[PDB]
Amino acid sequence: RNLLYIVVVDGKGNIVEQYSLNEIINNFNGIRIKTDYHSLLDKKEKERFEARQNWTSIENIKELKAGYISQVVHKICELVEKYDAVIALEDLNSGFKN
Amino acid sequence: LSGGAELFMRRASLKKEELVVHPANSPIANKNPDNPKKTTTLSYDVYKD
Amino acid sequence: MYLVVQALIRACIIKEIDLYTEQLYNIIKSLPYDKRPNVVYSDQPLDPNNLDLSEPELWAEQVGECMRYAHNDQPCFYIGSTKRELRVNYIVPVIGVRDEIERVMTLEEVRNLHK
Amino acid sequence: MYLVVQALIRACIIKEIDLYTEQLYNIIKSLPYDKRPNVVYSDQPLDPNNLDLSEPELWAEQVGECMRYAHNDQPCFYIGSTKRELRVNYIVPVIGVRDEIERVMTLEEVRNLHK
Amino acid sequence: EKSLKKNDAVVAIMKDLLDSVKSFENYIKAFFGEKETNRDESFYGDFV
RNA sequence: AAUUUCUACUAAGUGUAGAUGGAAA
Ligand SMILES: [Mg+2]
Repeated sequence: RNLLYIVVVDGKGNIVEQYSLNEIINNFNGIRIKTDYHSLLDKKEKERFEARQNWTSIENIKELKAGYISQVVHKICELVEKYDAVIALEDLNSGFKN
Repeated sequence: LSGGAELFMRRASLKKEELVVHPANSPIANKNPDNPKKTTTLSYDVYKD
Repeated sequence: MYLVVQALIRACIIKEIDLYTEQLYNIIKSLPYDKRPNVVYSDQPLDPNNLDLSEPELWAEQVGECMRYAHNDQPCFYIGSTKRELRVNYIVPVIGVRDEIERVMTLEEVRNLHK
Repeated sequence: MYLVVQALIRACIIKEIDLYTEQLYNIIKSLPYDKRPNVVYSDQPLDPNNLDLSEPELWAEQVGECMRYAHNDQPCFYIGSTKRELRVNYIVPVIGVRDEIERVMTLEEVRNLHK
Repeated sequence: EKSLKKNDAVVAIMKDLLDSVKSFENYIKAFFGEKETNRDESFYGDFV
């Protein structure tokens, strides 16, 4: 139910900060406008569901996702600078995603 | 500046009989619901592609 | 003889469908994208009176941004999300879900669709 | 005989003029009231191609708020200020000052009139 | 009848066809055992 | 729906937010 969820812990095991990344919040000119990216993906998927050939409605989604992991790179290279931390990534060579 | 730049050209791939455009002053709609302002009216043209 | 009339009434139909589209695309141009109605695209004019819905070569998707051509002012549409590039010229609303179309939606219901 | 065709092409003309009006009233509906163009009102359809401008029974005023009827959706107009109640149905822009009309203004110039 | 890109019946059918064919090719590909000892070369011959 | 290009846009009006290593095969 979240494309990518972020928690950042202390040296001792406290949840310093937790939130979801279904809502990349663009921060322009002081006034912030949040732009969802899960509702968008759900709409595009329901669009694929009734498109009768989905060779071009299956490329659009493979591009939107790869256009959503280029606006989370910033919300991560923001945390890293803000906390001087390390990052923890699942190693895909040994995973069984459901 | 690691030298050795180049200069490319690419022709116009769209035929000028195909262009599509929101005309001037036509109140367009906005796709992202969180944005409160639900329309927009530019005073010129928005040539798609 | 009789093949200059029935080769002219097929211009009255075109000149009526252009008016119908002009009258629709000016109310699809207002609805917020998450309410626009399920349409039956096609690149040849569609008489929205009969339309012989039992036809097998017409789907029913949701209609995206209704733009307008450049050289003339023909109101071209866009089916589903835009980047599919499914630029279709004539449409007609239907209460039909994806393929099992039920009926054609009258105009005033498409206008009354905003709410 | 020959009086069912030339009693039908006079429906192709009506069905084209309705489209022309529908295509105009959607661009008079945007201009700010102090720029709308000088029009030639009349309550019978006007072919904006020929219009025989040397006709003596057509003036050229400025066009006020372009409303839209209630039962059908015919685009009725309003000449000059509103409270004159000069509800006219078909119009056609002209570069003509009050009476000495010069020519008919093409559509794209009426659209390009906003500036 | 139309532009193939916009057209669907000449693409939806193409997909229904190529998808089934390629699924069969993907399913039968397993029957190799990748470089072994004796096998039924009478089978593997025509197979390959 | 404007882009070196991609994505989401309209972001206060010829654009806003991120990202981007191209040429060859
Ligand atoms: Mg885009």
